[PDB]
Amino acid sequence: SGAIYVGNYRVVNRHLATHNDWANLVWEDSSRDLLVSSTTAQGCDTIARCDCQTGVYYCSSRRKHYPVSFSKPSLIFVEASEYYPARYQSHLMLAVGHSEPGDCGGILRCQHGVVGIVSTGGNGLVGFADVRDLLWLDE
Ligand SMILES: COc1ccccc1CCN1C[C@@H](C(N)=O)CC1=O
Ligand SMILES: [Zn+2]
Repeated sequence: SGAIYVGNYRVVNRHLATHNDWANLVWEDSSRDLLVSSTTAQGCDTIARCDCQTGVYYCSSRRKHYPVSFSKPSLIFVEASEYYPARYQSHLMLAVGHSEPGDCGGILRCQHGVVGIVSTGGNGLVGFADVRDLLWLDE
């Protein structure tokens, strides 16, 4: 689990969104595994606006933050899971790192701010849904 809190937005994995998220919906995209809802309180996270390919992510199944090198956002085939059939997910970045299903939502960040959230993984890989192109999160 986990979310990004920027301005009056809450960014979560679409597959982990709550009823309150759907009832206060701003935007959602199944192909990216992202959903954004509105919040009453202002958040403290800032979004990175950069082309970093190195950063640090939070892994809840280890209670640890790990430095990683990650690929550029792209269209990647993701195996069937409890939440989606096998399909191509867009704007996804891959790295070598530990992950388990409940690690989705952990933040990946660089020197500029939040880059994205854990969305996929298995067998010593972790994938992150990029948010750096979502310029409207800043206004
Ligand atoms: C960190 O995630 C994992 C790690 C190990 C094994 C599996 C996962 C997550 C599996 N997935 C992929 C998600 C998606 N399509 O974006 C939906 C889902 O349930
Ligand atoms: Zn950066």
